[PDB]
Amino acid sequence: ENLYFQSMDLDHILSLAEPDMLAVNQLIQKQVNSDVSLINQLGFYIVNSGGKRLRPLLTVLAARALNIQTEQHHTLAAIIEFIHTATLLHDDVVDTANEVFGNQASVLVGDFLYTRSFQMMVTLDSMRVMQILSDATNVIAEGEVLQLMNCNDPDTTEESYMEVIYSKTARLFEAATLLAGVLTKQSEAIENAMQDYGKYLGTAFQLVDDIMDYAGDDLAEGKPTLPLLYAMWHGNEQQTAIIREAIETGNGMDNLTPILETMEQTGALTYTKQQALKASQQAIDALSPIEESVYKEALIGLAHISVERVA
Amino acid sequence: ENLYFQSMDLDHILSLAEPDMLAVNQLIQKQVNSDVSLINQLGFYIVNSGGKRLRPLLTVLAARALNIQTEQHHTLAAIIEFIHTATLLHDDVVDTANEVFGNQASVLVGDFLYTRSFQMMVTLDSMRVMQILSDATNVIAEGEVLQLMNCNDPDTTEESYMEVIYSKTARLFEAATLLAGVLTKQSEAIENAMQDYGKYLGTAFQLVDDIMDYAGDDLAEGKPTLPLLYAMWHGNEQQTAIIREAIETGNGMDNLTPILETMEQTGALTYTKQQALKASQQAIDALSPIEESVYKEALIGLAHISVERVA
Ligand SMILES: O=C(O)CCCC(=O)O
Ligand SMILES: O=C(O)CCCC(=O)O
Repeated sequence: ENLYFQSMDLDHILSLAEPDMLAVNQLIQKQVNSDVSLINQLGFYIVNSGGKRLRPLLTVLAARALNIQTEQHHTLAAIIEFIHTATLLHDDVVDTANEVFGNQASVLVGDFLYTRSFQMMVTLDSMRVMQILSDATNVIAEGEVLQLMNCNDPDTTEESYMEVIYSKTARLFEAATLLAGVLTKQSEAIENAMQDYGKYLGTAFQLVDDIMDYAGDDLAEGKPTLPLLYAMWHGNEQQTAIIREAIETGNGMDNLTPILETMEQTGALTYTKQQALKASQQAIDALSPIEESVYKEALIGLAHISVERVA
Repeated sequence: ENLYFQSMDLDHILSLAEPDMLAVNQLIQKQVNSDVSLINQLGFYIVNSGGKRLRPLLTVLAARALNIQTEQHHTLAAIIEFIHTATLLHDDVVDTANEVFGNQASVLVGDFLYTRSFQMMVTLDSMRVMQILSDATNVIAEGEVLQLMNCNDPDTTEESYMEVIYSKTARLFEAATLLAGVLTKQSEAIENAMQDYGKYLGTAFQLVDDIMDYAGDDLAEGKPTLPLLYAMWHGNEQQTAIIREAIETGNGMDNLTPILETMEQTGALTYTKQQALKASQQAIDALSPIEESVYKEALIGLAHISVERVA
C-alpha cells in the first residue's frame, strides 16, 4: 500500500538539491575572491567546487525542510564549507594544498577562508549565529589539538576517541543543521531536533571514515582510532603488544596482516560499524518532530546513505 | 609657563596603565584555558604575559581616554592580543612556538586563540564589533599572503610594500582604537579620529621595525622592505644589480657590507625614517578632537616613543 516505502536515494537527493547547490557554488566562487593572486589560485585549487559537497548539501536540505523563505541558507552553506576547508588546510600542515603550495600559504589561505566565513556570518545579522559558530569553531580547534595529543598514545580511551569525533567532525554538522533552525526562526524543540540530527549524522560519517581506513593510513601515523584500539583491548597478549607498539612507534605496517587479523578475530571493525549504525538511526530518530516534506525524506536518506558502505 | 610641556614618558604611561594591564593579563590567563593540556602548555609559552604588551596598552589607554564606564576594554584588549598572537604563530610556520612545539600545534593553537577571540567578541554583544574585527582579520590574512608573494620579488613597488604594512600591522591597531570608540558610543567624528590614530601609529611602528632590521634578517630571506628597495631604486648600476639578485636569490649576506653601503649612500634608511616620523605625527594630529586627559597625553607619548629609536 505505501508507495513511498523506500528511503530517498542519492540521485533523487542530489537532483532535488541541485538548484540550491549550484547557487552555493557560485556564491563560493564570488566569495573566494580577493585582489591577492595567490589566494585566488590556492582558492581555486581547494574550493572551486566547494558548493557541490556534503556539508553544503546538508545545510541546504535542512533549511528547505524548514521552509526557508530567503536565500540565507546559501550564505550559511558557504560559511560551513569555508570552515571545513580552512580546518582541512590547517590539519594537513600538522600531519594536498600544503604539498603543492607549501605549509605557509595553506595556513594563511586557511585563515583567509576562516575570516571570510566570519564576514559572511556578519551579513546574516544575527548574534546567535555568531555565538553558535564561534563556539563550534573553538570546539573544532580543541578537538584537533586533542587528536594531535592522542597520536602515538596507546592509552587513549574510547571516550577520548569519541570526544575527538564529536569535536573535530560532528560539531560542525550539528551547527549547520541547528543554524537552519535559527535562520527560519524555529522553536526550541525543532532547533533541538535539527541540532541532534546533525550531531549524530556527523558522528556516523566519521565512524564510517575510520572503518573504511582498514576495510592503513591511520596505522602508519600511530593514530589510535576505534578499530585499532578495540583490537588491542580484546586481543591476546601478543596481539595487544604488537598494536601498542604500532601506536607508540608507527611501525604497524611491518605487522600489517597480524593487526588486520586481530581486528577480524576481536570483531573490532564490527563493533565500530555497530556504533556507526547507532549514530545513523539516532539522527533519523531526531527528525520525528519535523514536518513531512521531500527535504525531510532527503535528510533521512542521507542518514541511511552515511552507513551504506558498512552494512 | 607650561609645566606640562614635555610629552608623557614611557614610565608614566606604564604606571598609569598598570592596573588595567594587569587585569587584562589575568583575563588572558583565564581565557587561555581549555581542558586540552597541549593548548594550556603552548598557550602559557606564548601568551602568559600577553596582557603586558603594546596592543593591549593601546587599547586600554584609548578606552580610558574615551571615559569608558565598564571593563569591556579589558575584553577588547585580550581579543586584540589573541588576534595578534594567532597571526604571529601562523606567520612563523610560513617563514618560536613552531620550532619548539612543531608547525602543527602552533597552527592549531593559533586557531584556538583566533576562535576564542571571536567567542569573546560575542560577549560584547555588538554586531558592529564583529563587523569591524571580521573585516580587520580578513585584511590581515590578505596582507600576510601579499607579503609572502612579495618575497623574492625585486619588482615590488613602494605602494605594495605600504599595503603590506597597512594590512598586516596597522589595520589591527586601527581596529583596536576604533573599537574603543565603538564601546564608549562615540560620535562618528571621534570614531574617525581614533581609527586614524591607530592606523598611523601602527604604520609608524612597522616602519621602525623595518628600519631597525638594518640599523639583516629580512635580507637573508629575500624580503623586499623599503630600505632595501629604495637602495636598489637609487643605487648605481652595480649596486642595483647586487640588491636585485639578493632579493631574487637570498644571497644578500655575501654582499652584506656593499648593500649596507648602498643604503647609506642613497639615504634609504633616512627616507624610511622620514616616513615613520610622518606616520607618528599623523597619529598625534588625529587626536585633535579628543578631550584632554592623562590618557590622551599617554596616547600622544606613545606616538613619540614609537619613533624615538630612529631620530
Ligand atoms: O543553542 C545555542 O545557541 C548553542 C549552540 C551550540 C551548538 O549546539 O552547536
Ligand atoms: O566603521 C566600520 O564599521 C568599519 C571598520 C573598519 C576599520 O576601520 O577598522
